[PDB]
Amino acid sequence: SYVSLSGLSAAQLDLNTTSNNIANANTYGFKESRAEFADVYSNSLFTNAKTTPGGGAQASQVAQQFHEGSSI
Amino acid sequence: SYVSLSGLSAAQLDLNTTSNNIANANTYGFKESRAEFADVYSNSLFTNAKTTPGGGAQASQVAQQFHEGSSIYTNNPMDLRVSGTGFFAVAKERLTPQQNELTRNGAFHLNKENYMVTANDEFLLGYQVDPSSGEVSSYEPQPINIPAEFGTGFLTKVDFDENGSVMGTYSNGENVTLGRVALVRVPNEQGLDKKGGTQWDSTQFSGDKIWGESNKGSFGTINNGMLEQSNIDMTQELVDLISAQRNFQANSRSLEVHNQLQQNILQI
Amino acid sequence: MHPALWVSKTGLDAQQTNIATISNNLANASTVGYKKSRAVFEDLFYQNINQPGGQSSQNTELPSGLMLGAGSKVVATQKVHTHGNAQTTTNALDMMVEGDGFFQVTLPDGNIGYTRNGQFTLNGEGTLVTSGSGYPVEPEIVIPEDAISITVGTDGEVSVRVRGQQDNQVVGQLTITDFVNPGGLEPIGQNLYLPTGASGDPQEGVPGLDGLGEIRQSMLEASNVNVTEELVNMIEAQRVYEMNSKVISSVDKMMSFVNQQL
Amino acid sequence: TLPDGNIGYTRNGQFTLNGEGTLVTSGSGYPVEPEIVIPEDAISITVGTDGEVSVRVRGQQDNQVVGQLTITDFVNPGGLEPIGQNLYLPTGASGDPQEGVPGLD
Amino acid sequence: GLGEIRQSMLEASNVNVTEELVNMIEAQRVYEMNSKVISSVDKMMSFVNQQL
Amino acid sequence: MHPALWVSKTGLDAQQTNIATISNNLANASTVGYKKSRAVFEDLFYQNINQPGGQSSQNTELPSGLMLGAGSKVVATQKVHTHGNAQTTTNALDMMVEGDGFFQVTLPDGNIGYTRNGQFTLNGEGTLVTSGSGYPVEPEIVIPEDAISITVGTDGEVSVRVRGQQDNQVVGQLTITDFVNPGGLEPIGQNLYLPTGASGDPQEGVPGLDGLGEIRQSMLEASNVNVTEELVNMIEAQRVYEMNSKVISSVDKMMSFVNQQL
Amino acid sequence: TLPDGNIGYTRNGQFTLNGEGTLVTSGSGYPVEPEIVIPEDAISITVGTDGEV
Amino acid sequence: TLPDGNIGYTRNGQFTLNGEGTLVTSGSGYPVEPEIVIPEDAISITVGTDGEV
Amino acid sequence: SVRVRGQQDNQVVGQLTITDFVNPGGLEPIGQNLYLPTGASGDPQEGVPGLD
Repeated sequence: SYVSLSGLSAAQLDLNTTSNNIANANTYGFKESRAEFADVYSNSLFTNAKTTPGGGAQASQVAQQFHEGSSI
Repeated sequence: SYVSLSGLSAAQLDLNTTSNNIANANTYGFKESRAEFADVYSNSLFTNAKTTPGGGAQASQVAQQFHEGSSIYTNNPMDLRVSGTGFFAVAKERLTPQQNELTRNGAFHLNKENYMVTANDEFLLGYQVDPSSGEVSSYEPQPINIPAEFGTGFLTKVDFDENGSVMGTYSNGENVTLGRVALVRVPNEQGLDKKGGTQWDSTQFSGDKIWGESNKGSFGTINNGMLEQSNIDMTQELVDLISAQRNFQANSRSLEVHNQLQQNILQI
Repeated sequence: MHPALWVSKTGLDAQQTNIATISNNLANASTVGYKKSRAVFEDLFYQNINQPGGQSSQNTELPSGLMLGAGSKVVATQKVHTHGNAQTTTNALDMMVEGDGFFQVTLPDGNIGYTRNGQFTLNGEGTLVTSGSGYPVEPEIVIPEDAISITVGTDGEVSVRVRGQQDNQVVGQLTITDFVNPGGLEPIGQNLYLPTGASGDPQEGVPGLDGLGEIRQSMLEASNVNVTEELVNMIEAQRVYEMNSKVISSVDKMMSFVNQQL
Repeated sequence: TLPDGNIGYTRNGQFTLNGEGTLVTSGSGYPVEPEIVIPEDAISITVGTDGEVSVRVRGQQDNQVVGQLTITDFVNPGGLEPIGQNLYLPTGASGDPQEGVPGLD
Repeated sequence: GLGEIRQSMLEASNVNVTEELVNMIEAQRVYEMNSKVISSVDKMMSFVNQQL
Repeated sequence: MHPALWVSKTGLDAQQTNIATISNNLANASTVGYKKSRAVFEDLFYQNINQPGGQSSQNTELPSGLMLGAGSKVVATQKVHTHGNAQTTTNALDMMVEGDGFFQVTLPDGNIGYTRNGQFTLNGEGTLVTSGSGYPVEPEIVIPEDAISITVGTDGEVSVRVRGQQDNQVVGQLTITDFVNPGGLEPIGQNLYLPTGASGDPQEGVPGLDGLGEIRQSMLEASNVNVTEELVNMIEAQRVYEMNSKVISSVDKMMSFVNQQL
Repeated sequence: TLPDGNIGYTRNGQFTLNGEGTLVTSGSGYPVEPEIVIPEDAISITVGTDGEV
Repeated sequence: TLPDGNIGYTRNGQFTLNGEGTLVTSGSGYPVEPEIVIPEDAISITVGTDGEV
Repeated sequence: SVRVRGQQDNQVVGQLTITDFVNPGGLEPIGQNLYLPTGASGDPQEGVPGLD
């Protein structure tokens, strides 16, 4: 259930990042953000891996995309 | 059955901790709590060490997660919020301001004496600054007074800058600095003991209160016209509610199994 | 009084030990950094009535000898030290080990206890301690009062950002301990372990280098218990439990019958 | 390897590690013949069908072969003497132990 | 070598109800076993008194 | 007739008192201001057949001895005086003590009874009395007939609003009582307690000061019973009850067996 | 503390307070040695692992 | 070790400790040869298969 | 030895000794479950019971 719960958290973090960008659609000088995710595959010396599934989805970093915006 | 009963109590504690978090979804300045559990392993001199079944699950501590909550905008100059690290200082009695408590909600107003008080008619504490001086003169906290008349001229507007200084403009066009809101910080926020009404008191585990201004040192700023909602996440509390029910059902099944073992021998 | 009574007693006791192990795992289904345990069974000695291979007549030996068992017992409670799932939290003081390694804390008696639980906090003096009984983490990590943000790197380097200084100011370093056989560690409660003779010598070192895991900030390690496996094991152990009680019930009815008749 | 010096034959497969890393039984802790020592430079242990025990070294793209398990079959396993602890001892009617690679002959 | 104080915790009795009931089963039967010998001795002495 | 018959009788009696205590807590699951009770078990005296520590010879002492217990009994029914949750009500005359403290009422005999229930009301003369038997509250608080609303301060200052007149007219002051040992109070029914020697001398004072609680108007304190714990406790108490009946059943069979044989 | 003056040893931990605030047992009410008198001004009681109250 | 000094051989392994910590029989209390004294700082006793205490 | 309340350790109140004879049959019975030494009974050998 933790792998599924990780998927909800990763999807929820992306949803919050999109909402923040939409909320700041009018503020001057704002730079949009991008949420980047990475996998989770930890194993140990006591866990035959060929037959072990991953750990879910982990948030890598929320970017700060700095491309030039339009001018008013 | 005590291992099974320990699991039921541990799962029930997570239910009660989550339920209180859900209950306070709208209270200003709330800080969500997290239930933390630890293992039990008890051995004596006359007990086998190779075979060590556990003693169950003991509640370690219910935490007081202090991450910042979202800000609600009311466009009310008497609604205050600390953005960052720091607490408001609130005293129950005007005469004695040493007996104070820490709060995060800034729903303030003026009583008949024009003192900035909370919803519970408790006085907000701040520093005393001279009208002509700059920074705080005497660092002892005192209740903040906004006089109706200064000069004469009658009070017109009250506003707070990022330094927390309460400035009043009057009829004669006289802008006066009436003081600044004091901000309190503790080295360990987890160590604060919980009073009523989203208010905390400093303890031995929370260190000594550190008195400072806003936007100074490691403290945050004070923003007027804003309030802090609860720092909870509705989806997360509602999912945790799901996980905590499954662990109380699994533990109750183990308690049922242990029962039927005892009923089994009672029929020989 | 009857050999089948004693053998079935060993069967009943072993299943109670097994169910007590499963019940412990189910109780700690939400404990952070908890390793599940399984009971290992083994048969007891066999009474030697007729020796297998004994020379019953010349040029002939007993193929199968008359050997009666004495029951069974749980010989060990093996800790399954496999990595658990990672929980993502907004707390900056809870860390996780990605791979082999244990956090080391200072016990009240002075010894060093090893814990996989990463729920840490600060005391009044600003030392990084556990969120349980407050045992300080070895080596001491003290957070200065002027810090505005705390970050723990992959290599365990603890640094803070101070208001009025670019670049983080290092305040300490974290080291984690590994063992050749972590299953030999002694569970002392409170999610703590102590080394034993079968565990081996502790080996410290920086996290990330030489097999040691990496310190993951704002992350917790869930218990590796699979409640689906735990629930099924209880049902199986309950059936075997009732198998031995029928033998005690059968033996008791046998002894009662002889008293009435003989 | 039994403490007395002889070899005890077991169908149990629950093995673990001692302080020195030798593969031992999960019960009393008897070493397994032949000794399989897992170095502390390994991150994963894989045991093949043919009994070849190989570990994987960090910073090394090559399996490090650290042992080779051999199993013993008996013509009449029912003639073995059960000594408890999931262990058997060879007897006169059991027959000569025939040892080899696990998967041939 | 002393134990540690655990606040808000209690130590339940260490009795194993499984062993107590099974021990009661064995104790009851052996108690009945010895009564058979005394009854046999009583019948033997009754026989001797009537015969001898 | 047999030692085990009397020992198991005490075990049956002890569990009956324990089950009766649990069943009482379930009955008072809706009684406002109720404190749950737990039965405390203790073993009876031990018959000293052989002294555990005697002198079996010179330089040799009996390590353990032969001592037979007499059973068990419930020594006390301890009250758990932890605060229950607060219920928000629209009534203007029901109050709750937020913290330590007890409301005081006047009993018909003349003595003062102490209660945690806050459901109060008025009688025909306007004096503040309890909503049950109607015992007046100490000190008497008479609400004048010209009052349009009633307000009770945190410090227990009962005030009324008279139409036309500004500001609240004070009609009285409530005083609450605290005890050093609240579990030592003798329950006399009707949600009332009388102080005993173990309870200690009553400590009266204004609410909100000197360690006493605060009076919360339009708020009630629910019972502190946990029905989940009560049902599990009944489960365990029933099993111990049936186990002591097995010994009595076993002893009865032996006596019948001896009567037929001996 | 036994009534006769000797020291009794108990594994039972169910304790409480008497009228004077001394930490006593939950049975007959014998005081627990060494004396632990809870002040009337206390709002919480903590007992450490090393027995410090 | 019998009180007279001679050694008696027993198959009964129900043992216990005396006041001095010596491993003695659970009945009359005769010390076991060789003397096995449990130190007062011990927290668990493990008796090996080969008799090593 | 006896057990006294308020004092650890059983206190010794005295020691019993038994007498042995080479020929017990030479003892003269006098009733009351009593015997008397005679010339053919032997020499009264006192000593700590369990020894020699």
